[PDB]
Amino acid sequence: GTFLFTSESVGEGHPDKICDQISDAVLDAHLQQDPDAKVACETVAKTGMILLAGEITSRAAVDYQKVVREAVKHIGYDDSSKGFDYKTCNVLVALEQASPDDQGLMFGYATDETEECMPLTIVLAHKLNAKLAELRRNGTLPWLRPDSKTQVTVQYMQDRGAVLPIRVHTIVISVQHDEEVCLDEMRDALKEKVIKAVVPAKYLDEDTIYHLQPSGRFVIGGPQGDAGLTGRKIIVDTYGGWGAHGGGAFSGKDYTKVDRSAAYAARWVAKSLVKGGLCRRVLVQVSYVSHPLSISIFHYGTSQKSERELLEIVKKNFDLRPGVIVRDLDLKKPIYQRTAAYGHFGRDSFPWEVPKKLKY
Amino acid sequence: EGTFLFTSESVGEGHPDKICDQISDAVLDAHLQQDPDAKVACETVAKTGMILLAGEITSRAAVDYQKVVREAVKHIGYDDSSKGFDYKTCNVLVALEQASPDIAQGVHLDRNEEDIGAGDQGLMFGYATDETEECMPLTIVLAHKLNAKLAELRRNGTLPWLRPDSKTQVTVQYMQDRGAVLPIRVHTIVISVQHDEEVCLDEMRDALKEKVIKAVVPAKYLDEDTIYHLQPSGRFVIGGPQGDAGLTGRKIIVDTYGGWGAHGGGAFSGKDYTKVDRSAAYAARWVAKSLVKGGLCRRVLVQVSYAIGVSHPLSISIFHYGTSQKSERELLEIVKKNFDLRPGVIVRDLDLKKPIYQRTAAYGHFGRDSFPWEVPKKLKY
Ligand SMILES: C[S@@+](CC[C@H](N)C(=O)[O-])C[C@H]1O[C@@H](n2cnc3c(N)ncnc32)[C@H](O)[C@@H]1O
Ligand SMILES: [K+]
Ligand SMILES: [Mg+2]
Ligand SMILES: [Mg+2]
Repeated sequence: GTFLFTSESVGEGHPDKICDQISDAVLDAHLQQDPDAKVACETVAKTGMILLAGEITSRAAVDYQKVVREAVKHIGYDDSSKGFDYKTCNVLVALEQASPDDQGLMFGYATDETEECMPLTIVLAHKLNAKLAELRRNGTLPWLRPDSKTQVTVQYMQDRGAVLPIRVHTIVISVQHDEEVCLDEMRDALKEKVIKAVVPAKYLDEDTIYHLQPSGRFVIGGPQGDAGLTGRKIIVDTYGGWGAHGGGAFSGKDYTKVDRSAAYAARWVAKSLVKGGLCRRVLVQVSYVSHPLSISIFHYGTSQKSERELLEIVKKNFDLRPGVIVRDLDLKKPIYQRTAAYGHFGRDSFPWEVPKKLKY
Repeated sequence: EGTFLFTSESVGEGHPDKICDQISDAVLDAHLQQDPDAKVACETVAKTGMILLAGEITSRAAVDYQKVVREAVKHIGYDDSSKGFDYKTCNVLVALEQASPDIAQGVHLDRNEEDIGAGDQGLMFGYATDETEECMPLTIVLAHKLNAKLAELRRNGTLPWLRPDSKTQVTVQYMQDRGAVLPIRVHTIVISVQHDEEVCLDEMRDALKEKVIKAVVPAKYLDEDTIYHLQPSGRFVIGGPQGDAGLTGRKIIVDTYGGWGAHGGGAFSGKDYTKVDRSAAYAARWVAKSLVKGGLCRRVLVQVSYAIGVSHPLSISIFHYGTSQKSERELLEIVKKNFDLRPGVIVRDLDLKKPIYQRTAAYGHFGRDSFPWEVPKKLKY
């Protein structure tokens, strides 16, 4: 009675994530000037090209040059030797901006297996990419480049529906590098200076499988290696394969799109229930008229209470009308670029990650 | 054990996201018809008056991209500016390069058919369920089949005022049974479809209920209380790309299990078999259907995972929702004796170098009659 489970994550310089950041950077630029701006911005990236397409209703007037190039500068693509460069890339704008003059099924999920209230597979996957970026920027590993991917397999057991992480079974890391460092040195660095500094020692053992630079070469990367598009990392963005997904992407959409804000809300509910002591693992499902059509709470058997009883607690403590959601969570503020890498869930930076006290 | 509600969505060929998925695979088919070993990774972008291709291709084939793209827009049904898009007069822009030499040395160069490494890392899921002969959730089968009937009646002349863009949503009421799910009745149906200027809504809502819903949803799930939302936002004369943006790989829940099971995040369209995103998801579906159709369980989830350059899987997991005599560990062992989930062997069993892929790009990749991953394998145990 044990099982395995896997999740991936992706660095700031991954081509799909580059577009998620540019998309949310534009949303922030518009909101900074017009709190009621309406945005649906798609980004596309390939060798030498950043392209902006979509619709916007907004009083603002945005410098898309400074917006795109500053973000590419932050990510770290600044020379042709790296495959991309913010000073010399082509910035094409096909957006349609006007002056002012949906429904769905969304999911929330939470698990008491970590402080982040998130599956250990994805938490670890995210943190490894953050560590790569941190050692690249501070000088510790100057051969590292911005494009990276990680994935983590954990061996678990059950206990009345809750999941208990036993060991890390397999870790993958592929990362774009410069032309001077050799293969042995890279695999050594990845294990000793990145993995061992990120994964708690209790999860590591002599049996753990390492696939470090498995392709054997990764000089060509970024958009030159692989075309990038907004909203192509929706599982990296959310629960790593756990829980569920209704199917909408987050980046480049404003708060009036229920796909984003109601999804955040459902995470908020799920995290509140677990941290409130009511269950150890939970799925929240909101069906969508401003009041939601239906709500069901699946606790996997980890609550003394019944599922009817939890619904009652939820209804007595929360108002999930998109209008009210937007007020309580403060979603008109320009804080969206921060969400676009390392996951929108399980970071102690955002309003929907602060649990609510439940009076019942 | 107690009833609940679930909804799935589907979209028509003329929805801007699905346009991109279809073009991507039409480009893949063009290449495979000439070179079965072509490596293709084609992304499509769609917006007011433009189709753009961006991505990577290594192929011995010669392809006329303008011809391939415009033919598919015609096939979809956009031939005039009054519909919001015209294949004769749109802008087609091409940014397609060779695949990275770094990738190729790591994956395929100097290796056997069976021993080619995975094209990328990632995770993927298979799902199946005895609630239909299709072995698919009823919510998503119905939503897809509604969009199929719409395109059928539009194309053959039965309702010639219909246009290419549409969205459907189907809500079903369910009860549990020892972990399995039992579809009882349909609670809500929602349909918007693009139409010609010259038709009235009243008449249109009537054809939708009578020629479309009634001919697709078995009568047993239809009752006095079933809520119908037909053309709920009124007239819908202009559709597709016009005033809208769309991308390849943006309808990945629609493409698969309509909210049910799980997803790993890999898009299907525009990718040849060496992308495990496609090949391994197709195989996972094959496994899951075989386990259910073999009588070994009533509902099942299957996970796999890969690392770039490595042929073998990094992990395999089976979840039966409590619907089996045998344990989950017992079911894993049966899978391991019966299947070889190396991509260089999946290609052979499912025949994945054949140019069949434009068919998969609307109305779901699963629950389809003729696709190889839907013919269940007889299992030895
Ligand atoms: C490997 S590619 C897959 C598809 C690719 N476009 C193709 O033409 O085959 C996707 C991701 O893998 C990572 N990657 C790119 N080149 C790589 C290499 N040589 N080795 C390992 N990973 C790589 C990048 O982060 C990239 O975003
Ligand atoms: K890509
Ligand atoms: Mg991608
Ligand atoms: Mg992926």
